[PDB]
Amino acid sequence: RALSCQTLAAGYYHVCPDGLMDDGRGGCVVEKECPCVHNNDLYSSGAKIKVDCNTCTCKRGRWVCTQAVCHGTCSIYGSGHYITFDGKYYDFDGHCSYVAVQDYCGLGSFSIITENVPCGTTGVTCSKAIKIFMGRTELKLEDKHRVVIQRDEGHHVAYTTREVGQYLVVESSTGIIVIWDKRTTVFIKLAPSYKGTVCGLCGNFDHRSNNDFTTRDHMVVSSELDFGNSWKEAPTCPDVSTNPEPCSLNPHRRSWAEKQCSILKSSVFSICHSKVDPKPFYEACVHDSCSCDTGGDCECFCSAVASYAQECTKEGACVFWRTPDLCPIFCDYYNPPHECEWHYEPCGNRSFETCRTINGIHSNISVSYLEGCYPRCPKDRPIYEEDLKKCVTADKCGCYVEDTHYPPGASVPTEETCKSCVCTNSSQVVCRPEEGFCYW
Amino acid sequence: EFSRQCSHAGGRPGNWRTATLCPKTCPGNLVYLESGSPCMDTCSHLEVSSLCEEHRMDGCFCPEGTVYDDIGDSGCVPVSQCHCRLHGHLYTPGQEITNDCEQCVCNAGRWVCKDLPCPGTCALEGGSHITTFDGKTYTFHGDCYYVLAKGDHNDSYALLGELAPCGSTDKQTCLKTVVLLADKKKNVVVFKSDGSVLLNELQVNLPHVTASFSVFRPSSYHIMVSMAIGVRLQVQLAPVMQLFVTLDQASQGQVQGLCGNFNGLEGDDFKTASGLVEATGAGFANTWKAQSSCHDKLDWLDDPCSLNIESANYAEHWCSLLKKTETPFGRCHSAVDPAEYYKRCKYDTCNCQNNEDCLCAALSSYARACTAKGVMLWGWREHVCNKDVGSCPNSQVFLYNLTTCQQTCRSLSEADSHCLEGFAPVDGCGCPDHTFLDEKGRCVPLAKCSCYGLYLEAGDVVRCVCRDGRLHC
Ligand SMILES: *[C@@H]1O[C@H](CO)[C@@H](O[C@@H]2O[C@H](CO)[C@@H](O)[C@H](O)[C@H]2NC(C)=O)[C@H](O)[C@H]1NC(C)=O
Ligand SMILES: *[C@@H]1O[C@H](CO)[C@@H](O)[C@H](O)[C@H]1NC(C)=O
Ligand SMILES: [Ca+2]
Ligand SMILES: [Ca+2]
Repeated sequence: RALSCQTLAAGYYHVCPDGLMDDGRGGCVVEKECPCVHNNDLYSSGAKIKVDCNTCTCKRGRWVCTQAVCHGTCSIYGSGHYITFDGKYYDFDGHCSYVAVQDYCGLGSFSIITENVPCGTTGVTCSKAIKIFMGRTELKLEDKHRVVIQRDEGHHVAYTTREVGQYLVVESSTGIIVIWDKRTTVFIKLAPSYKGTVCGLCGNFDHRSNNDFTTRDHMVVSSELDFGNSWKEAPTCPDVSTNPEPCSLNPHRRSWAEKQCSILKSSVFSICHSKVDPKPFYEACVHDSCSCDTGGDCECFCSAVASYAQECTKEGACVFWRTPDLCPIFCDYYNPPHECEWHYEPCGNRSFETCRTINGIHSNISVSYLEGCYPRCPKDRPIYEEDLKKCVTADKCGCYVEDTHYPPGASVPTEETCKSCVCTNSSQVVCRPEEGFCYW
Repeated sequence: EFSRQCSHAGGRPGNWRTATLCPKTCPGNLVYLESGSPCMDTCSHLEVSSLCEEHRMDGCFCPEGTVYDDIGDSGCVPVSQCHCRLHGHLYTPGQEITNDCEQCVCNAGRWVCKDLPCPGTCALEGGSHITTFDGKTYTFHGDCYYVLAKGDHNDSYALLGELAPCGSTDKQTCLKTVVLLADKKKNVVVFKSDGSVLLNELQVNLPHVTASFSVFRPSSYHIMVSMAIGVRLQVQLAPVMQLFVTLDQASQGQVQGLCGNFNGLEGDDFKTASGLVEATGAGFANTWKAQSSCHDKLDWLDDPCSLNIESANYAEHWCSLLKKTETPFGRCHSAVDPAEYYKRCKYDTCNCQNNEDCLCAALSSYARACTAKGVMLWGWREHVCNKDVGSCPNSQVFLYNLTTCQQTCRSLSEADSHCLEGFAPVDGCGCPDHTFLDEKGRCVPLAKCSCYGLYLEAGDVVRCVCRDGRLHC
């Protein structure tokens, strides 16, 4: 009879004396002061940690956590790698427009589509554009820019587009969020009010992952290529039959790919090995490097490594892996002639003041873990205006009306009648009537 | 052209084409019109018009209702005639089907499905390859006793397993012994990897049927145990010890161990017994040690096919057979994807030091998963693992459908005491080819099987004359 604080629930079926039990940290301890373990880390009694929306506590060698429902996340990345809302990795290489997510599941309020095209000569395909239908408005993410289309006359469901780090973030007041890295990666986040009322390549988000392969006609299949083929949009698009194997069709490119992608398994990421399993990212890195055989193959690799570095940051391991010879980043390009304010933030853990949050506007998600270059505005004009990427005084930032920036003083355009508008010299947008009939 | 300009500017012209004024025809009841939306509903892609980013022109369209038929080949048929499809065959609106764990009926265009009970299976294969009740494959390489699976209530049962180093390095492990704790943990049964099953530290004889559970040994290389609670066990003793556990569907969420919780979600499978979820495969496993004295292990971020170069060519040349469509395994390609089995075949063949034994053990796992979904691989031992196919005893021959109740004369004497169901057919030496196994040696014909008490020769009489197998008592 020798308990150890880790065989507590085992049963002791098959040193410390009677009573006290080994804790794994040192001398014997009573059951009450028995510590807790998590991801190869040993926490004493009465500690605190957070898991993605909640907070926990090591009570009696056991964790007690709050119960709130975190958001739901779907991931699209690489040459056709998908992660659904309930955590089911898979691959699919199509050439058509596919329903990423939607609410018209057998009347609906939105839809998010994607556009996959071939990239390479081995047959693999990758995403290169996004379309967002909200009510009647249609946003399109394309050519590193956001384009509005068919803006509805007077409903104009409130959204917000901005740029954080290297990523472009589009949020909707209803509870939809899209994060786009401008090349191939996409994250879709949904609020917990949509639970079990969506369908598409990202599953139906019901905390149950044995039914995410539901086809368009409400049938559960067991094949990736049948689930994928049933969500194409144009009926004339062809059907996928087999998944190509890049590194087998391009033998001469293997040696390089297996050598560069090996950094994930090196000692550089030694801190993150106990928190995120690197194998499903190493496989994606090798798969992507063997396929980009028509040019610009140093860009397929850096994004693949960044996808894993971002998760390491998200779980609490800020790692600095870029070097002047490995995926360099050119930040100070944005600085004024020779005043140094923009800095490469390896893991984005910085909360500064913009002219949006200065007026009480706040988001609903923490995006404090995105890589990129960030400002460090000086002390003579410390408010970061986003639509121009400029450090300005608290007075002269902008107005931000109808998702359009307007410089202070500038006559604010208005799609109303008899209503002129101006951005005051106090960052305040104010409108007046004109009796030229109509009145106030 | 005037009409096209009329439509393009924003106007909507009316029909002018009559039967005598340049008419136009389309197949079926496709009526020609001007100024109608090209966004059509097609009996599969419904609600297209809500996402229509285009203006309208002329052409052949459908009436107000009667969405266009896409699955079939008719015209603008009504909505309540849409024929369903399922990997080919065109199912009519009213024809039913039964899928794996559910049954569906073709309603108007869309299936209506209803769940059916179907059990779950945990598998411990190879030296270290654990498949939970919800997939979630991972590799461990442990060294201790571990709690494979035990009923959570207080006592119901417990199933353990000895994972320990097997060759030279720590990275070559094996399963060495299976321990079962049942009957309120008042009975301990032990299976060692040499046969020699023993109960309460005492050797036992097979078959052994009791009130609570039972054990059988149909082919001398497979031990099959049934428990009245709803647990079923298969233990394979060659070429490498393996374990398969099957549970009913009335114990969903009441099991804990290395085999997960069996609740339908494969993300909380690594959920420790003390709250939060782990990230790696070794971190979660260490928390289920049955002996406090054992140490903790860590994952292994390497591929054995890169450390043993001389073995890589051998491993590839054979494990690649799984993807060859002309090979016997090519048949199974329709049902079960072979990619994971191929990768694990390479891993095991490169890693262990008995390369042929690991090759055969890995190759015999595909031919069990496939033989569970109907497709049965007949005669797949003709080139690869025929090392013992021809070694069967005098009248015995290697069979692929050697089930439990193809047994000797005494099995027919009762014929209903030990015919446990829900057990997959297994291979091995036998010959129940209407020649029922004799008391010993060659499998004699039905005429003189035996008269089973003791098994007498085919010349005795009780007045119940001794005859072929059965007795006219
Ligand atoms: C964060 O979520 C809240 C919760 O809805 C959003 O607040 C909504 O805002 C819209 C318009 O601004 C109102 O019509 C809703 O009534 C609000 N919701 C509630 C519950 O009051 C908020 O807009 C979201 N954040 C952003 C930046 O849009
Ligand atoms: C096994 O299959 C063979 C097929 O040739 C046939 O003899 C029979 O279906 C089975 N044999 C038995 C049940 O003894
Ligand atoms: Ca689901
Ligand atoms: Ca589970």
